[PDB]
Amino acid sequence: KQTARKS
Amino acid sequence: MASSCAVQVKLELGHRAQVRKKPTVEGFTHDWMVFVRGPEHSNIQHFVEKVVFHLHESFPRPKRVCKDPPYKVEESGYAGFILPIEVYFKNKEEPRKVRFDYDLFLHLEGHPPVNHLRCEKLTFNNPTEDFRRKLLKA
Repeated sequence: KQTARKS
Repeated sequence: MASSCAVQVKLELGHRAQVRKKPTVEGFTHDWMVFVRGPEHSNIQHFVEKVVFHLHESFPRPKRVCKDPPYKVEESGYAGFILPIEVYFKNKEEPRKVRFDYDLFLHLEGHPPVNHLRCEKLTFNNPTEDFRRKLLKA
């Protein structure tokens, strides 16, 4: 449900 | 000097995120806006010196400083991330600031836009007279 994420 | 005083102030942190009809040239799929405000349009500038939004290192000039309201950043991007937010106070002593790790999350295309609200309470025990009067104008 969320997009991908950065870190 | 027997009397003592605890002052609470409410902060609202939040963000909106929506898929762009047309992605940007860089491939940014979302427009988003993150903010810090008082509830019910109250005026936190009485005690807030500035709000610093620390954007992901992939953003240019990632330390975004808002010395004046609205305390917000509007950007475009492709992915969510942890966004540290510091609220600095019109304070001469401790605490000079408070920090929140804000989860700037985005929803995939095909889901409703993000409209997220995060309430936080701040407590100041026996603030200085000057700070107390600033806090209580908000």
